[PDB]
Amino acid sequence: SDTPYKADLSRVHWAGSNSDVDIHLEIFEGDVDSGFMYNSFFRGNSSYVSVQDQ
Amino acid sequence: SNQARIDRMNTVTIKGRTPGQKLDRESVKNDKLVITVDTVTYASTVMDWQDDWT
Repeated sequence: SDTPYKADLSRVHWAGSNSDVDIHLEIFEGDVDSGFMYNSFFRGNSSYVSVQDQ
Repeated sequence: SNQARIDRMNTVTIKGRTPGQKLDRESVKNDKLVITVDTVTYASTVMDWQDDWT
């Protein structure tokens, strides 16, 4: 099963002895997730009165 | 001749691997088919000359 080099591998971007701690770099395109959009439907379904400044 | 032949073959499988491990091998299989011709089919009729002339 194991290749004859399993214990003596040179693994880049694995830290510490035994080379098993992961310190790789993340890749980030720019995607962002947020809540969904909505628009009101009931604005013409009422009688309207304005009392601004009075 | 009096025979015909056709060949058959099997398929393969997939596996997974992790760093440091070796790769396994697999064996394919095959067979054959044969068909033969045996019997003749016929129909026959016979008539006599004296009946033919009358």
